[PDB]
Amino acid sequence: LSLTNSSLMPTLNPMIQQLALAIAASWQSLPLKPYQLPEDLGYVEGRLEGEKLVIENRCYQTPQFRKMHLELAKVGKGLDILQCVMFPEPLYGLPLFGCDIVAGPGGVSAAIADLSPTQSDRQLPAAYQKSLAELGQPEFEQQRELPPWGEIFSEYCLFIRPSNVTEEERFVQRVVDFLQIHCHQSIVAEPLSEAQTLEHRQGQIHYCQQQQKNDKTRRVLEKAFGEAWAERYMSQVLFDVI
Ligand SMILES: C=CC1=C(C)/C(=C/c2[nH]c(/C=C3N=C(/C=C4\NC(=O)C(C)=C4C=C)C(C)=C\3CCC(=O)O)c(CCC(=O)O)c2C)NC1=O
Repeated sequence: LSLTNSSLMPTLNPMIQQLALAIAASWQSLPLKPYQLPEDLGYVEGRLEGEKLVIENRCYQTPQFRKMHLELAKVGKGLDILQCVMFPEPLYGLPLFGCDIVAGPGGVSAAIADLSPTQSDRQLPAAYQKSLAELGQPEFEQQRELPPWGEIFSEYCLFIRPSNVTEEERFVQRVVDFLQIHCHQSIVAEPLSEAQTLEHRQGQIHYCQQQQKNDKTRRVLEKAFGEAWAERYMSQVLFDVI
């Protein structure tokens, strides 16, 4: 988690670097243990007929979070990516923290962050609704509309092209705020009933199945590794259906 031994970090877009540091800082004092990905994956690289894709995978778990996954990636010299999902243990009924950042030489093209629901009513728990409302509406100049599979995201989801450094920093601060809320709620959550645990598990499964519809990720993986590898990666490493 120190990221001090990351080979990608020094070379990534500055907003991605700050967000990776913020996520690692939020996690570093939790009761973590490593989470072994399929084939105990860590670093991976591949190329076919075009650019090389390199990915650093870090993955942890705690009693409240089944899987805490931070990926950093680069395609060639032209494209940097940060992905993070905290998959909740359904027993505690927490939402799914996620973010995705994509940047080119011209700057960040896409910045997405959310606390996504797992309840059948598609609502965040009441305490999250209350704390999120208290943050107020952030202003961003270049909003982007989610694709249809993005129905899984909450009404608090951010999806923008940052317009300037002020917006990059506002976005990172909102992600910090989401993580502060989420980590706090993880302390004040208890084991749920078996029926409720089941309901939350179903919400998480749905989230993973919808994330697998994102062809933006799939094409990048396929161009470097091919169709079969990408399908394994997306279904077994990124968005495993529990
Ligand atoms: C190896 C990993 C990985 C790759 C290759 C990847 C690529 C990637 N994700 C993107 C978009 C996106 N990414 C997401 C969201 C997410 N995506 C997620 O993995 C998570 C957890 C969320 C949300 C919490 C959304 C909503 C888009 C826009 C999709 C679209 O425009 O169709 C884009 C398009 C950027 C743009 O339109 O400006 C690329 C190239 N993202 C990655 O994470």
